Amino acid sequence: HSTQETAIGNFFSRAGLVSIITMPTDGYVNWDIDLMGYAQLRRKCELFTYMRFDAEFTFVVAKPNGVLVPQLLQYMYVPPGAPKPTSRDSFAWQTATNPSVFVKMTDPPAQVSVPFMSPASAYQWFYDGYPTYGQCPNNMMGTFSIRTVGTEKSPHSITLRVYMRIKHVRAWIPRPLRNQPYLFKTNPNYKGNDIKCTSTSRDKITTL
Amino acid sequence: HSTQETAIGNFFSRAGLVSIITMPTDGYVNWDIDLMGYAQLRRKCELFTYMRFDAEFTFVVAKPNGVLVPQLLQYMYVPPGAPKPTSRDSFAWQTATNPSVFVKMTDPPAQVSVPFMSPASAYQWFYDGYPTYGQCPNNMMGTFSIRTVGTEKSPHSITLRVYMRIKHVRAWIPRPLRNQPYLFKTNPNYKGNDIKCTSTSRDKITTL
Amino acid sequence: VAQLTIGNSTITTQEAANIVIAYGEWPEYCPVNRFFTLDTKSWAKDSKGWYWKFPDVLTEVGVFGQNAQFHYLYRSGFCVHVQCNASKFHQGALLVAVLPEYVLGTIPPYATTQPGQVGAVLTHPYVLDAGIPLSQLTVCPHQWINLRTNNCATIIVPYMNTVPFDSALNHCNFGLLVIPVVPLDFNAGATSEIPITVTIAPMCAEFA
Amino acid sequence: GIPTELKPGTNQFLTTDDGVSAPILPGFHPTPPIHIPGEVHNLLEICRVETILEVNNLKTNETTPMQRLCFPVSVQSKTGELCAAFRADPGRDGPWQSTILGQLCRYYTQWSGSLEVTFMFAGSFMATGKMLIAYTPPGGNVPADRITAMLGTHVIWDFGLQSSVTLVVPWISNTYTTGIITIWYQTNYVVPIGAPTTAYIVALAAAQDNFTMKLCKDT
Amino acid sequence: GIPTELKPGTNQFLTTDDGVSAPILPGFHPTPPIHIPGEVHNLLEICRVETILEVNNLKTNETTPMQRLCFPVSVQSKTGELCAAFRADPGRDGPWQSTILGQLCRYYTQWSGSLEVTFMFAGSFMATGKMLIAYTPPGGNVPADRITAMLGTHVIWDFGLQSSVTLVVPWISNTYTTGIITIWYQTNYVVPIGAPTTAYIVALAAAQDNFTMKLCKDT
Amino acid sequence: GIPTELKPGTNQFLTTDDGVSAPILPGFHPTPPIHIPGEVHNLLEICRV
Repeated sequence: HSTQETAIGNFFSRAGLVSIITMPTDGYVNWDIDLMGYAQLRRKCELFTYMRFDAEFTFVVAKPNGVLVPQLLQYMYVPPGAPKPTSRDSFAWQTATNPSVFVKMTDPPAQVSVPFMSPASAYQWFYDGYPTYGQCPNNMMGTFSIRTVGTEKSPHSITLRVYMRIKHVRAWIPRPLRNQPYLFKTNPNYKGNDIKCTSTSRDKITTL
Repeated sequence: HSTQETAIGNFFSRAGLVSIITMPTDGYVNWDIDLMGYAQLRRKCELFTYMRFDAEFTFVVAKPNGVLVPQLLQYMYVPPGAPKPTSRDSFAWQTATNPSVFVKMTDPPAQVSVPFMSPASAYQWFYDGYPTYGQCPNNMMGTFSIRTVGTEKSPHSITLRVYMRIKHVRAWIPRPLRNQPYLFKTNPNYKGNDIKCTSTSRDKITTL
Repeated sequence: VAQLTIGNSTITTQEAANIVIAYGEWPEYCPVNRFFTLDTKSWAKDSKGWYWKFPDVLTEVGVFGQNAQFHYLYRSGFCVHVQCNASKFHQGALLVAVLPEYVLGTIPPYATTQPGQVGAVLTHPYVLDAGIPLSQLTVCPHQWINLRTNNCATIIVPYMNTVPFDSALNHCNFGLLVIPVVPLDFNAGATSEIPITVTIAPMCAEFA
Repeated sequence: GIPTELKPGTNQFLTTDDGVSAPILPGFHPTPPIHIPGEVHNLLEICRVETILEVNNLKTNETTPMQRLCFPVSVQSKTGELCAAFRADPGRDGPWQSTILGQLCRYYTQWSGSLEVTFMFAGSFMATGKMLIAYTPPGGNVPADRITAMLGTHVIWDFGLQSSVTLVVPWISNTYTTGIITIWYQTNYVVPIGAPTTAYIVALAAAQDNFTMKLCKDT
Repeated sequence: GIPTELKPGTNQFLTTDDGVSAPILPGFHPTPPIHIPGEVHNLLEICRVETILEVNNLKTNETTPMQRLCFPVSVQSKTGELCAAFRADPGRDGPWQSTILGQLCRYYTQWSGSLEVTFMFAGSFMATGKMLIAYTPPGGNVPADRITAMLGTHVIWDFGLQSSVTLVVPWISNTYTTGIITIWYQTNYVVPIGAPTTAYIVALAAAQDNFTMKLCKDT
Repeated sequence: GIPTELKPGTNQFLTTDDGVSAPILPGFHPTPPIHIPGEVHNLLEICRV
């Protein structure tokens, strides 16, 4: 009756997991924002050529088995082009231009909305030419750096999982959906030795 | 004086318990949404033939004896037609189309409202014909999957109880209330060897 | 006395304006035209009751029944006319009632859930073979045949379903119960078995 | 931010509150409703239909429970005697448990209103006679004679003309106030050659338009 | 301050809520959009384009999968026989997995609407003949004769005049209701001197303007 | 959401406050009042006898 569930906003809603980060007993992690890490949301985003949106992250943080301890954490967002932290006690942790959030483990999870961060007018997953070496574009949404505050070591293993919604989606120039398995995370390199057919076979053309 | 307490909304309000789920020290549970599990709310719902509503669940979670521990929990709602999780570490736990809630044990209980989820225009408790094997309909409201987050095992026995209100009730085609005891949970199979009379006996017809 | 001729069928019934309209709604269009006089049942001194399933009762007769195995879809009302032929020296009382989604119980095979044109009998008529008591059957559209006063009983039933079109082969919409609440009695020498005649006329039939 | 303050009653789960909740599927658009005949808006629409009282609820009818719905009048009974007697309490046990009114009063606590009891003769067309349907208000005693029952509220019912009579109980209440109804043989049961000598009466009961009930309760 | 009170559902993270969040960079002004041609507002715009069905999906075509798109008509086939047969279910396996309609139905649960199947003759200009495109509604059986298939819904397609015919499936639904389509040799395949004796047909399929789907799901 | 902030005096139970509370029975409709003679609105009506 209604054609509102196939709209481009309802196709890309419903925030899903993009990364699970373990920090067991260095002392920090860097997770650069990329979406072509899972099989879903890559095959769903490669239906189009140009997409423009803004993300919204959520940081569900706990111990390796459920439990929560009163521990203070810092999630620093390094913008595209700013230098990433090198060590746990680097200069980049106190830089005023890298926005951070400070949240306990015993809180609701921290939410952060990141705007459209490209110098072009839309992200492109497919770049035909060369940027200069390989045939890849320069979308480069950012980087999340995560550590526990304080100068000595926290005796608590920290595992957080990152969820992400996609808001204000606009999409251009549709494209065939990929039927071949993925090999790498930058190029559309398929396995050329065996090619999976799109359909499943049957006995004869009349055996329905 | 007023006839507002016999209305169809006031007859089905006042959220009651529908299931109590124990998860002692697999590691997960599946409770598919059904209402014909208790003697009340089945005899109250079989007064009518067609009912249309939308539920509202509440998850009161604790330990086997009262106490609460700082433990993170996930309640995933599997929609009708989507495949259920198989194990604790299944692929279905990270699916973006199954909505989940993340809540601590030391919080207020989590509330979730589920809409009218039928392809027909009303739920029917009585289906005369055959769907294809037994004479049963295909209402199939959904499934709640419950686990503790993290990859190793939580050393805490978890017992939650599910409460459920019924909102926006519309009912059609009234029906005699059942006076015979229930045997199974799908069919109106009564015990035909002894039939309980509807009333209680007396000595003679004049002994009031 | 009138003479109702629709189609090529002709019945003779009196001017009895005791038509009960089921739930106050006439059968209409915007979601065959004859009488189908079935076989007569012999009401004896110890008969328990009978039931017919609709529209399964009209899939072994002609032109409407041959339309039932075709076209995969069906939507119509009905017009049932039950009458009894007894003298003024007989006594008894019937209760003629329709019941939507009449799902029977087991003390069930493919023969008793749809008995066909002849209709099956009731085993335990106090619980209607479904666990619901006979004392509350008058919440359905009903009509009494008291052999003292009247002989006929006619009910107008519209189409009641959660979907506007259903397959007539598997799903049966309602039933028709004729139960002797007060048993038949006479003196020795009179006619032992009294005939009960059922006449069905489909009203506002559609197929697409 | 705006200055707020938490009152007592914070973080409680009262199971009888009507508040909005978080929708689990915001993009979902459910199936729009269609017209289905027979929609019930109020439970008093089901209380106002006439269902069969079970007056013949003896101990010797439990194995054959179909006889519990009809009680007999016969030819060997002398005139001026008692045929049946039952109270007028829908919520208590006895005959009113078979009705739909006596089953929907188990789901509530207090009720008040007027009923109507309907009788129906199911005998031969050639038989005739008279009965007396006497009603006793709450507080008074059940009559022992036919003549003392006539001096109260009563209806003379001959089934040679009307095969069904009605009787209105004026008021009942619940917070013993019972409205005892008795059936008396006014005349005997006159019958010709060939017609059967025994006949049966069924009794039906329903509520009126001033019947309400409150304080919902679970049986 | 103002008196507030916390309801149940406090401090929960429901993963399907649409609420505002804290902007990480308030001073940032992103790049304004320009006009790029081909903006997709709705996924039904992609379902309404004609993509190639894979009817010749035999087991012996898996090593050379280019032959799966075209199925042959030849000169040694007698008249009145069957050329191809396939169901009309986009969501299930078989021929409809190659289309864009059968891949966007794997992302949902329920769908309902009308399709349209398009055939296209890719033979020589000098060849002529006739085919019969029969459609069977759900519930009926597949025909065994050409004459029984003619009595239903069918289109006589001669490729001496029209090189491409269309066929509209009236309704499908999903909550077996399949709309089996069969191709029958009406005549044989007439060919002159010099033209090739075998030719190929491709089959295309798309949805119509009353095709909707709901209840999003992840494959 | 809207930015709020908790002031001191949060989570206290002052026994002399007049605030609304959660009704235990929302569907209940109590008995309407009738006229009873001799209603006392003020305790000074009893002091003046």
